[PDB]
Amino acid sequence: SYVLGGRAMEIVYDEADLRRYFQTAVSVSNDAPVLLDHFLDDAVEVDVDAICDGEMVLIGGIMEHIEQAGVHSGDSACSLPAYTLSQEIQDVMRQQVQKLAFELQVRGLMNVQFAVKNNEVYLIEVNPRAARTVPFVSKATGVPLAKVAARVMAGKSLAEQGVTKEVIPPYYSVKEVVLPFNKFPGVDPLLGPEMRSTGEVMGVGRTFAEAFAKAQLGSNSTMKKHGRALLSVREGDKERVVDLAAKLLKQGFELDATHGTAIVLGEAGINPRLVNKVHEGRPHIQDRIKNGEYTYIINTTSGRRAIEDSRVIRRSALQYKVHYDTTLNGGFATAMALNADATEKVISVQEMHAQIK
Amino acid sequence: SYVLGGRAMEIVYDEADLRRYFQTAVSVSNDAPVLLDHFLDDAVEVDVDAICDGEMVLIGGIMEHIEQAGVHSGDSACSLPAYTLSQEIQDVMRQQVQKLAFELQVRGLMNVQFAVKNNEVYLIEVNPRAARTVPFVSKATGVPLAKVAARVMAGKSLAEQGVTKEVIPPYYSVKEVVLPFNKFPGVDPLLGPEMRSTGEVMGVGRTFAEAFAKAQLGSNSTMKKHGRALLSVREGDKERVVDLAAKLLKQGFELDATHGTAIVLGEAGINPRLVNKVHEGRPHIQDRIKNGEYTYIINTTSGRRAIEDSRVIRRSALQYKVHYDTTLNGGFATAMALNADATEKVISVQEMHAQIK
Ligand SMILES: Nc1ncnc2c1ncn2[C@@H]1O[C@H](COP(=O)(O)OP(=O)(O)NP(=O)(O)O)[C@@H](O)[C@H]1O
Ligand SMILES: Nc1ncnc2c1ncn2[C@@H]1O[C@H](COP(=O)(O)OP(=O)(O)NP(=O)(O)O)[C@@H](O)[C@H]1O
Ligand SMILES: NCCC[C@H](N)C(=O)O
Ligand SMILES: NCCC[C@H](N)C(=O)O
Ligand SMILES: [Cl-]
Ligand SMILES: [K+]
Ligand SMILES: [K+]
Ligand SMILES: [Mn+2]
Ligand SMILES: [Mn+2]
Ligand SMILES: [Mn+2]
Ligand SMILES: [Mn+2]
Repeated sequence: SYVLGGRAMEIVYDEADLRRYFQTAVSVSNDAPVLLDHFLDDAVEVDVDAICDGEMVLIGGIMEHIEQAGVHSGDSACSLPAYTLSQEIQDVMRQQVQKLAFELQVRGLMNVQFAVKNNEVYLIEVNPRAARTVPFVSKATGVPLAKVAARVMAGKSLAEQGVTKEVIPPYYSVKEVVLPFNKFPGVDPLLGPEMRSTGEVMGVGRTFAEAFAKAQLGSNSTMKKHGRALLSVREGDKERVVDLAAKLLKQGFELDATHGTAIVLGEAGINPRLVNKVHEGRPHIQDRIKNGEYTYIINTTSGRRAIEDSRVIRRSALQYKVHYDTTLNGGFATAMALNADATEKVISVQEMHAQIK
Repeated sequence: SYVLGGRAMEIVYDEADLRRYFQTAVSVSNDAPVLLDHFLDDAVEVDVDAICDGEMVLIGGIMEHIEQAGVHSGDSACSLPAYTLSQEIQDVMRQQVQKLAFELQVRGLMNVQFAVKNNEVYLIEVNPRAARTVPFVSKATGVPLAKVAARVMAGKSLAEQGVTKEVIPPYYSVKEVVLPFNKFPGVDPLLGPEMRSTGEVMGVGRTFAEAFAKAQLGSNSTMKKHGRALLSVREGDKERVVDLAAKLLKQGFELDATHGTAIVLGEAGINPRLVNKVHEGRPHIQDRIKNGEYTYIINTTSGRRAIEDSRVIRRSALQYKVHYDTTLNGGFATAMALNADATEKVISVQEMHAQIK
């Protein structure tokens, strides 16, 4: 309870994992209780920032995360407006928030977090305050959300302000984060339910792929538009990995796939090059990563040990300035952006805000 | 001692392998000793049938085996003339035969066995009588050795008979064997030092390839000129496998391979399609073989345990009627055969013999 940035938050998988991470949860908890939630797999995460004045509720922005629920919103890349979420589903979300605002007695700013699994909208939480997304939203929308909510807090309704209709922008605005893993080498550069990033960037595009590509480049990525890609995905992702591989191939990448991931591609008509794990042969990935053999790496994991078992690729990839994704959705966006030219067109905030009708 | 067909013969890998097969070896030895011979790895096997009249030695034929030394002569396919052996080396063997014929006091037929390793002739054994290769060589050379040798035995010299020069036919002759593994399913259809074949066929061609293809077809092989091929080879064969894989590819085959093989092929630039062993996952080889996915199977093993590990490919390949090779040389030969038409041309023996000058 009473924490932001998911402080002391951890995905428990069993008995043990609990005893281990419970005290801590409590220590930061604030004489408030520790919630034990059930983990929604393959869920899309969503952030909603809104303003309620006791009369009305104004929808600031709906942001669809790239990375799935499980990866803190704070370490997630996000899109405004949504890039895959159905209108019907958004509308649902818009309603819930409203419901919440009022029930909550909200006055000023609020931020709501959801999860969309099998077309169902689940409630993650609500921050009865200004969230870290505001600036990004304000910038994307042209609507100085902090001002307004400030005004509201003071007595000047949204109506009196003349701010009542949710703004939907012409272009795509994508936020991407920057992680401090390079400062702390002894740390597993893996993402999760706890927030570890220090900053963020924003990409604006005609297309999601255009916005994404810009945010990525701005995030200081090392991603290349050619080369060899390494694909090492986890069981669940075994199905979509095939389509992502295809895109990479279409793009001119050559592929390598560790045992299990190759088995699947191949069974689908794609034959990657087999690569040996650390404990399998020589050369092994590490050698390969190290050799400046890859330009891209996609690696999904799942389970406390499987994670400590794959820690090496990540450390190496990070260590060798190789662009790497740890989420398949993340890989899909990375791929999509291959079809874009981050240095093609430049626009000003001014122009941006000018396109808004 | 005193056995033919490799009765009770076995390749031993350690002490205990030894203690397990020793008594059996003795039991069949005829109050004669058991030889312990160091195994000759990557060596070519050669058979030589000759007649000695105490005056002169007549070389009937030198047959080079397809399968290497270690696979019983009676279970190996063979070629007359030799198809890979240098003249220089064959000549070395012709002399050894003569030297032996004379020292041993041979009077009539004899059969000599050699192994070629590193351009070095090695003696395996001498069969002081007519051998199983006699009819084939006679048919191949047009010289009725049993008749000639019978006469020599009864008093008539080679000179007198006017059979004094070795015949080297204009065509290739290849012998192939038929194995009974299909009658005894609970058996691992592996080849070895002990003879298990029940019969043989003869293939005659303008080339080694033509000869082999004919031998292979008459041996009732299920081999196809297209399809998917399964490659699963041992460590030593890791070098020549590439060439083999390549050759299958140039022929239009589609490859599948297991882990290790796939690794090597990958390194060569060949990207087979990965296939799961039986302990690896699903579908696996067994499943795929069983499904009729394959038209050719090349599977080589090495060592008691590694043999017993791969037994299932062999047994399934058999049950499902897929052509399989258990030696790389075997595979290479098969490959060659791919470039020929066994149904193309036919020739009577009368006609073959007439082509001899
Ligand atoms: N039930 C759940 N299933 C899957 N993921 C979840 C679940 N609950 C939370 N998460 C993920 O874990 C993150 C952290 O949960 P949360 O309670 O929002 O932490 P927080 O510290 O309050 N964040 P914030 O106030 O925005 O700085 C969410 O952003 C989700 O990505
Ligand atoms: N040292 C060795 N290294 C490699 N292979 C060998 C060696 N000794 C024998 N072999 C193999 O073992 C087989 C059988 O040995 P061999 O002494 O010829 O048995 P055999 O019963 O007398 N045969 P046969 O009289 O021709 O029916 C040979 O054909 C070779 O394949
Ligand atoms: N949005 C967090 C950054 C993504 C990172 N490249 C990874 O795939 O983990
Ligand atoms: N001449 C021996 C038969 C070979 C069999 N196809 C296998 O390679 O074992
Ligand atoms: Cl580039
Ligand atoms: K997320
Ligand atoms: K042999
Ligand atoms: Mn919070
Ligand atoms: Mn949160
Ligand atoms: Mn013998
Ligand atoms: Mn022999």
